Parts: sequence; structure tokens; C-alpha cells
Amino acid sequence: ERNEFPEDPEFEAVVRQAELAIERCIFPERIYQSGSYFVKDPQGRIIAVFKPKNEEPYGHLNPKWTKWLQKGTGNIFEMLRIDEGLRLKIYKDTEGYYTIGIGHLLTKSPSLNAAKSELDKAIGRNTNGVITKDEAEKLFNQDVDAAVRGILRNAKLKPVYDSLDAVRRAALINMVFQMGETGVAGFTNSLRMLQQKRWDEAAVNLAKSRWYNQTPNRAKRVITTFRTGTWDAYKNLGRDCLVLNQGYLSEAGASLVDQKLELNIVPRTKVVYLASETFNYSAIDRVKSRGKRNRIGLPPKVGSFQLFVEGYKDADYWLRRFEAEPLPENTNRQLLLQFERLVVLDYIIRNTDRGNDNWLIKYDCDWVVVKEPVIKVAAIDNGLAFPLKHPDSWRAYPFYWAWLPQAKVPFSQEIKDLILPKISDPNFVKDLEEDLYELFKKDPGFDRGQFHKQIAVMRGQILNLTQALKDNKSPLHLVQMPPVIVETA
Ligand SMILES: Nc1ncnc2c1ncn2[C@@H]1O[C@H](COP(=O)(O)OP(=O)(O)OP(=O)(O)O)[C@@H](O)[C@H]1O
Ligand SMILES: Nc1ncnc2c1ncn2[C@@H]1O[C@H](COP(=O)(O)OP(=O)(O)OP(=O)(O)O)[C@@H](O)[C@H]1O
Ligand SMILES: [Ca+2]
Ligand SMILES: [Ca+2]
Repeated sequence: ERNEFPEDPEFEAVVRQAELAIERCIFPERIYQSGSYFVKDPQGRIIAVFKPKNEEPYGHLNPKWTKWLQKGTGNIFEMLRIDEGLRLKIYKDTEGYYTIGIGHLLTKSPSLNAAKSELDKAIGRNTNGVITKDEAEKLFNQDVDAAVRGILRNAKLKPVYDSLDAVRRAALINMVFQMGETGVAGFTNSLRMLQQKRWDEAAVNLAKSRWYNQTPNRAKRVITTFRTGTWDAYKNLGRDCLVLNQGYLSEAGASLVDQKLELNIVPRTKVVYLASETFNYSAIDRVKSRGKRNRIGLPPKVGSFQLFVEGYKDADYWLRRFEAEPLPENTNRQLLLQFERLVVLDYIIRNTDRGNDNWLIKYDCDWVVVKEPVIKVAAIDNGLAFPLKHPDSWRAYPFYWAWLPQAKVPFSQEIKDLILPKISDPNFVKDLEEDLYELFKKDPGFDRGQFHKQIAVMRGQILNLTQALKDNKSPLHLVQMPPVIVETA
């Protein structure tokens, strides 16, 4: 609640100006180019980027999913479209029964002619197994009504149904849609627990059936729907190596890793609580804000707070110009030294999303002070890192800078002198795991099981990076090393 950071007085000062700006009604404006805002000072100057947890792509208050929110059982349509898909020609389901459109069962007969007959009757014309999308939607609407009708007609199903919330009702409709009224009623045990609100208890013994066994992926989506009562199971059906809704922790974790490695390319990021009318709040929070305690106001949202850096442009922008009109050797070397730090950071944390759009470059054209560098790099948008595992398809989530010509240059001695003494030291790696733990555990949805996997991947990255640095490998040869995890038994 209290954004205090004795370790970092400049950062705490920047946060204070953000709080003061909000009080004077200079609110952070939405970046929108979804859950990110340009935090400003009282003078209107942008001072940081803020990304609240509940507004992330998986966030419950994500403005992108709010449409889904109000509809609610009305989402059974889109829910079933995701589970059933669309096919304009007759096909066999998992049970081997003829089907068409959006999961519309035609018959249990092995005869394709009997199926075509049932189809012609349903559509009202000679289709020969082929229908249009509109015809599929019509049948789909009918099948949905029939599923609801079967529910409300049944004596065993109705009691469980009206006692359920809007979201959990769609889950029951889903089962009735797939198995029918008679079949779903056969789940006497699971139906009772659902009635008594015993969500976890029910989600367990629901997996104890041919339904789960026959179609596990579908069952898992529907069961978790019964468990959590949200639409999370249908938010991102591709497969994900990243944990659910912890992007802010990834943004902060990236800064933590960078600082301990002394990389200094990630603008300082930390977990910060902010309240702002410009943010997306629930209706219940909006109404209560105008109560009298001075008003109660809006609850401060938790999220990642990252300091804004000035003078930078897209890495794509600068790499573009450099490719055309190459930098002088001395400047290009400075650029390469920065690139190496970016490579080390992304590999250790395993950033899945680091295109030339996710890092910035600042190009500016006998003593006790070091002469200032002409070029500098900033690693931004580090919300999609610290994966639970290596991606099933590296092509889907690759290190994009690996395809850059800079990635072919061998690791300099300077980057070796900086990193090797740290990661090769098991005491350093242990403390790093500890710091990440204290940061990650703060999250309510924190899973100790997930964390051990995140660390196993990181330790696997450190293993390859250590040897790659010793062998003077380039970043490209580094990524080409077979990904591995160091798991504890
Ligand atoms: N620390 C920073 N300093 C300066 N500019 C920044 C910083 N972070 C982000 N920006 C600017 O804000 C833009 C968007 O930020 P970011 O990518 O983090 O937002 P996002 O919500 O993740 O959006 P996207 O969908 O593009 O990833 C960047 O293109 C960059 O121009
Ligand atoms: N841009 C990248 N991002 C992440 N990993 C990469 C990248 N490029 C190469 N690799 C890793 O290096 C290994 C060898 O890459 P290579 O260019 O030989 O592809 P490949 O072996 O032809 O394709 P496949 O990985 O399907 O065997 C891959 O298994 C991959 O894990
Ligand atoms: Ca981005
Ligand atoms: Ca992003």
C-alpha cells in the first residue's frame, strides 16, 4: 500500500510525484499503441510507464475482456464455438458419430446416408452433407435452446442450475450440449457438490468419467470454468509457457535481474500501487469511491512502475539507419557492448517477446571521470519473461535479436569479466533465486510449484550462458545451444 523504497530514494521520489500529480487531477493517460499508462508529474511531463496487474491481457479488469463480462451465461455461444468449431461438411466426432456445423450430432448410425437424411430433414433440402455457415448458425441456436430446455425440464439438473451463477450455468449448458439431458444427469455426485458450492471438490471427481477421458482438453476447460467461475480457460487456448497474470512481476523481475547483474539497460522497475480515475475500475468500486469516509476514493491498483527514459527511439529505427550509413568503429563497438548486455539479460530470464520494437536505442549525433558513451540501450516491455518452461515451438517464441547481424559477433572479454564472476558463483545464483522469490511470492496467485519450474529454466539458461561465455561464443551460437533445465529432484 505504501510505495516506500529506502533502497532507492530517486525511484521513491518519482513515485511521490506521480501520487501528487494524481491528487491534482493530472492522471496517467492510456498509452494504447492495452493495460498500460503514461504516468505524468504535476507539470504534465511523462515520468513512467504503469501496467496494473488486473489490466493485463489475462487481467480480470482488462478492457478487452469486459464485453465478455456483462453478457454472463450469454457467452455459451462463443464458448461452444471455441470447443466445437465450424465444419460445413459431415464428419465424425471423437465418439465416431456423424456431425456437422457447430458440433451438431446428426445420428449414432454408422450409415453416412442416414446422417445425410437427418441433415436434409434438419435443413429442409438436399444438401448431400454440405451446408452453409448461416445454416450451421441456425442449427447451433436450436441446439443451444434444446440444451437449456433439457436442463430446466430435468428434476436433477434444474436445482443445480438456478443455484449456479451466470458463468457456471454456461458450463452446465456446455455439458448438456455435448452429452444431452440424460447423460449430464448421470453425474449425481458432481451435481450435488456444485449445488453446495463445493467447487474444488466437484472439479476433482468430474475428471472421474469417460467424458474427461474421452475428451480431456474440453473437459479441463469446462471443469476449471466450474472451479474458478471465470472465463480464463477460454482466454488463450495457444499453449503458454508463462504463468497466469504475473506480467507486472516479470517487468519488475527483469529490473531486479538487471540490477544484480549490473547490466543497467532496464529502466528501474518495481511493484507500485497507484489509484487513478483514468484506470479501469469495477462498477462497485466506482460507486463506492464517492462515499464519505473526504471521499473514500478508488482502491490503489498494484502493478509494474517503470521509469520513463528520454531521447530514445526504436531499435528498429536506429539499426535501420546504421545499416544504411554504418557507425564509426568506436561507436559501433559501444553499440555492440550494449547489445551483449541485452543478450545476457533476455537469455537468463528467457524473454519470449523481444523484437526490435521492445528495446530502445539512444544515439547522440588525464581526469577522474569516465568519458560519456555516445550510444546507449534501454530494455523495455519485459512482461513476457520468466517462463514455466522452454517453448514447445521456439519459432513461435524465439530470441528475435538472434537473427540480427550483431548476434554473430563473439562475446567480448568485457561482458565475460562482468557476468562470469557472478553466475559461475553458486552463492550469487542462490541469492538471485531468493530475491526473485520475495518479489514473486507477494502475488496472491503465487504457486510454489510454478516458481520451482521458473527457476529450473533460469538455472538451465545460466548453465548454457556460463559455458558460452567461457568458449567465447557469439549470441547466435548461444541460442543454438540445446535449451535445458536444472530441476531439483
Ligand atoms: N521506459 C520507457 N521509456 C521511454 N519510453 C518507453 C518506455 N517504455 C515504453 N516506452 C514507449 O512506450 C511504448 C509502449 O510501451 P510498451 O510496449 O511497454 O507497452 P505495451 O502496453 O506493452 O504495448 P505493446 O503492445 O506495444 O507491447 C514503446 O513503444 C515505447 O515507445
Ligand atoms: N532465434 C532463435 N531463438 C531461439 N532459439 C533458436 C533461434 N535460432 C536457433 N535456435 C535454437 O538452435 C537450434 C538449432 O537451430 P537451427 O538454425 O539449426 O534450426 P533447425 O535445427 O534447422 O530447426 P529445428 O530447431 O526445428 O531442428 C534450435 O533447436 C533452436 O532451439
Ligand atoms: Ca511492446
Ligand atoms: Ca508488451
